Amino acid sequence: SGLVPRGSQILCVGLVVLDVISLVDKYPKEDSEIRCLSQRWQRGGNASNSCTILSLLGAPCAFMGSMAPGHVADFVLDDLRRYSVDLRYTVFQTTGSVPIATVIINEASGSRTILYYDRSLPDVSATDFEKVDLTQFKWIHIEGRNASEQVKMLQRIDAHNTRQPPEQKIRVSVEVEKPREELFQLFGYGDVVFVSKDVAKHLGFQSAEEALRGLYGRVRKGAVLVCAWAEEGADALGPDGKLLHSDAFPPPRVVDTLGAGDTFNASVIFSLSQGRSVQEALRFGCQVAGKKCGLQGFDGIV
Amino acid sequence: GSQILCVGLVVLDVISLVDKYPKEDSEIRCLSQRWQRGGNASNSCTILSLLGAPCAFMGSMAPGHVADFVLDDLRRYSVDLRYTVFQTTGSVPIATVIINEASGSRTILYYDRSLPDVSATDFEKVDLTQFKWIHIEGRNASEQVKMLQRIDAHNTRQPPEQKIRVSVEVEKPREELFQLFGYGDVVFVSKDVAKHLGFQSAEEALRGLYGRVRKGAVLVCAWAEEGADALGPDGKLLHSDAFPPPRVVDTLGAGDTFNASVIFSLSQGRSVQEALRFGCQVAGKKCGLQGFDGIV
Amino acid sequence: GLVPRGSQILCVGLVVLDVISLVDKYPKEDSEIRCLSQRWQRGGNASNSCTILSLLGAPCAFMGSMAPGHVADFVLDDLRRYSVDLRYTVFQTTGSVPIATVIINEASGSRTILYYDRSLPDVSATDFEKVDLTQFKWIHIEGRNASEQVKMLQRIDAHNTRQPPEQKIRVSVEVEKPREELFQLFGYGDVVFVSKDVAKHLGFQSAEEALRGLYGRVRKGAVLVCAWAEEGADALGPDGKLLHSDAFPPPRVVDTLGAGDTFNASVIFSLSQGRSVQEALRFGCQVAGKKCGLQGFDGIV
Amino acid sequence: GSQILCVGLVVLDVISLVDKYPKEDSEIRCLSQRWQRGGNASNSCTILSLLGAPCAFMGSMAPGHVADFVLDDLRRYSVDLRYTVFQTTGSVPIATVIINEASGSRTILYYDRSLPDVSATDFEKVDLTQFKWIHIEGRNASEQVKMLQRIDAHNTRQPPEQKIRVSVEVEKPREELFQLFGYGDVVFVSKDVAKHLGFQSAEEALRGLYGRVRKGAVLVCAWAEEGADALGPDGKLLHSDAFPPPRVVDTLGAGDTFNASVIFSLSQGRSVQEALRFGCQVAGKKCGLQGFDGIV
Repeated sequence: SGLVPRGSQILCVGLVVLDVISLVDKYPKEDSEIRCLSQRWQRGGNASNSCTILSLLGAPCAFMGSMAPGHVADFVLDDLRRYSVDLRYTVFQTTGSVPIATVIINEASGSRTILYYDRSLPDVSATDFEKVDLTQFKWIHIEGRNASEQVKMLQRIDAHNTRQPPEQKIRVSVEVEKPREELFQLFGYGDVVFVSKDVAKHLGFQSAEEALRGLYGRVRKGAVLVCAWAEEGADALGPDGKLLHSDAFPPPRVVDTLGAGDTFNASVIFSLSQGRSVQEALRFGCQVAGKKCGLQGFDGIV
Repeated sequence: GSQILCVGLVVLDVISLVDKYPKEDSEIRCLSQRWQRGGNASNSCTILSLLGAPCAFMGSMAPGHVADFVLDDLRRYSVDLRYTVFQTTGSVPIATVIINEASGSRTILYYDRSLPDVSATDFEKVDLTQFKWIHIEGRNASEQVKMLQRIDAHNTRQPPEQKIRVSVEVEKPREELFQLFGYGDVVFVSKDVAKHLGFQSAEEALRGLYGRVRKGAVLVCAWAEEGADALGPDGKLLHSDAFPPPRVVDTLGAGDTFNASVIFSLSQGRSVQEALRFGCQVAGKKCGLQGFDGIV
Repeated sequence: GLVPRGSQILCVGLVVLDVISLVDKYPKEDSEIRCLSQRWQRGGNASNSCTILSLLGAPCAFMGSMAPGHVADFVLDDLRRYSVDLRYTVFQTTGSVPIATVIINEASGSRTILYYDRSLPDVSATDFEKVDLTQFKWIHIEGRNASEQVKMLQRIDAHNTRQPPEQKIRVSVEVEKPREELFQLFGYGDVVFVSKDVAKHLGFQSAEEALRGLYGRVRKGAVLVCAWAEEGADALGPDGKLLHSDAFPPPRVVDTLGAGDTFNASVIFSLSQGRSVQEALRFGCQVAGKKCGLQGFDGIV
Repeated sequence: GSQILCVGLVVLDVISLVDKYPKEDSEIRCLSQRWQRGGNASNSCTILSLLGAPCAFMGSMAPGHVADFVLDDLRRYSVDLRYTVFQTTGSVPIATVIINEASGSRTILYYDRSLPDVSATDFEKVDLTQFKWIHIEGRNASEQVKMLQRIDAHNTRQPPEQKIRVSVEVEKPREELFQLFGYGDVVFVSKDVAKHLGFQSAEEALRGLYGRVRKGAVLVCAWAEEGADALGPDGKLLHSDAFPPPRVVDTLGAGDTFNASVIFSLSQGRSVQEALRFGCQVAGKKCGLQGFDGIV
């Protein structure tokens, strides 16, 4: 079958989530009873979905995430296997369970409304990451969660990199998606930093451009800051000071926006990993994300 | 001859408790999440059981995890499983229930999985001598009319003390159920049905629908914070006020609770007036608690 | 549709996961041998009884403890395949389904069982109290937790005091493992099965001796049955007359796992059909003999 | 260049512990039962990890539940997973192991599930600069010869102090494994292979087979309760007696424990005599313990 060659995979570190998805014909009225058009299970979590898209795009990838044995684990693991995502670095846990997101998708508009049920699964630790043999990966993408622990991980990778020739340097990306103050440290790590519109608004920014000019001072020297802003497309700012923008590329009809953000992030990583410019990565990300929005789930993108 | 039979649906309720109703396109954290056996007739068995009346659930099931959960839960409440009917296609339906803990509202996204209904032919095999009361949740009305006629015919051969009392619930607003009004000693009509039919109060609905019941029958309409009313053959409109709890936290199955409490009270020989008061009392208590257990 | 009254045979007892290794020769201690094959098969005396009953065409139900999980999904899936009624499964919040590691020697068809208990709570008398008896014409109880099973047997007897003859429930008990608490069960049921292993453990050299020596312990009117593998089986009832059937050996004996369950279930079937004790004995030997020439159970029919 | 790589099999050991060895056709109750990650190279990493030596497992796995257990366990011992090779056909082999707690004996019913082996093409991708020692469990000899030739060629460009040390285990009496004797710094031959070659002691086996090893190589043969012997280039036969525990409860993986401990000792720069003694000491200790953890 083949040993995985050095420096050949993209690693994504973060959460797996079970999405239990109900499609409805209009957004439910409070205290009413509505009939589901359909209902399905779908693997989710930001880093988990990134691997789906990377895979679909034809990038070898690996997922590192906590896991608990069980029926839900069986489903998300089996799904991860379907997309040939390398799972050697799954971290099994003896307490807690995989979280469940109950997702209401309104077919009127493609909107998605998420009721998140946390089930106490322990996060991947810095001492878990210490065990990872870095020779396997050309790019490591980290979904911000437990900051002080992830900082140690990012520090580990930077230290590896001080010992590597240019062909063997590991590119790093970070996602700051949840509006929690402890994630603010993460801006100062990584070659590419993704900040969400949600965090941007919570941090007092009115636009993507304002967010990027406002937060660029927090990134490490040389970093590219990326902020996606839904129907207003996506922007980026790198060390040259030039604000880059892509318009959104909506499909003719929006039916399912769940994981559109992850589709953007993964598409930007793919494009950059393939040696495209940041400008090109931005447009590709918005194009792939918009195509996804016209489809149920992820498969029809390729 | 001492059991109460409840014929209807069983539903898996997958319940999420939230601090406010979710805005569309937002992500909110659940305070908690639980599985709960539901369905109208199924919930009625739960309350009867808690009140101390031996009961049996008659309804369709399918093999698998969901049915195993609901069967186990039925067992925990000592609900007699003799008349469960295992179907070879379809699956137990699943209600995703959002309970807003700000108000106790329950919003239900219902996912049907094509489970066949129990038929008149299934009902023909039921041993009617086991039951003092049979309650039918309106579902497949042409078949259920045949069940009701079976009970009626049975009752023509019984002395007074051996007569099986019958209640019917019309709880979904589907016209095919109108037929069912014409059977039973007690007929329950839901506020939701009443409102869909154009009615704006319990008394308005009772006066608007009493034409449809058979001679001697009592029509009953519960109206949430407005208590419950009843109208019987003497023409006297009866009412109980509600019994709201200190805070309403969970109104899922409150109407089932009311119906079961009324059946319990009536099956025990109480007046329709006392039956309304007790249904209002128990259902109001239920609304102040998660699930059903704390009612007793 | 709805199961008619008095129509099913209920079997109360254990479900077990059998993990079966087929080997060309019985392994020598401290050696390493290659498995010819390896399979998962649902087992447990009461569980296996239902398989045979379903195969013979008798509507049946299984009541035993179950713990959610993978092993449960395997045995539950397999129970459903034979259309066994599962409404009286007693799911438990502790413990797991036991695993029996079984070595089958292809040279002889012997079965050696390494049994691993996984602390699953047993079906209790309170559990049994909830069973609506109107569904069943025959109840078979695999002896396990005897003081609780005696209450179940007492409940069935009381039920029967209120039934016309068409509605009387017939009862069998199995004493298969040589454990002291079980021997109390000899005194209940219309039909009492005692294994060759138990007989030998109590110091009896033959099916005849075991039946003479144990008959004083059964209740008035009962039939005591003791199968003796390749020597056939015996039965003894109130008339003091020992009945026998010789074994019906297969061309080659390839798998004897569940032969005893096959026997028991086929006797129950034949009796439940109104056959004589002599005929049920014969038929039990006939079906268990056939099973011994086949891997698993499906080939009996 | 500080890790030890162990190339060979992982096997799932499904272990039943009993108080007596089973009589054929009987039924016996297990004292206990457990899964243990096994296989010669896999066990080697467990021991190296416990002794304090950073190591890596190279070997085939198939995605699925069993691999998840194996990877988790490897994770727990901090064994580097980089050179695990995922196969798209076959599955991890399963060894059903009966351990008689009265003697500590282990009887193995092996179920092979057709897992493709690690190839020399896989080995070509290994970063040799990561490792100071490489241990190869003899299996697919023509492929492993190519691996050993690759290591030899790498060593021709290293100075004395950056040379990769190499061990080979010949554990099966298969004629194809004999060519592996000519490779490596340390060659392990089991008591079983030795007896099959007609040797009646470790001393006879060493004398009889030393001619098959390359110039300067050390040949080692463990003889269980009789200890272990070695022979190197000076021609001096070395021996250590066994170190039996108070009682022998579990001898599964005792050969792997010996080999790994010898490798460890030698990797730390100890004499061959000291390494023999240490391997006997650790292996002896293991045999008095269920599994591996209690050795340190």
